[PDB]
Amino acid sequence: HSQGTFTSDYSKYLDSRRAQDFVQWLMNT
Repeated sequence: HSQGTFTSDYSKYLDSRRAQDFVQWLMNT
């Protein structure tokens, strides 16, 4: 029982938060 394949720079590297904070511009409130 283990996840997080070795492939790619997986492990932490995983990033994907383009929006957040900016959402207050592309669609404020």
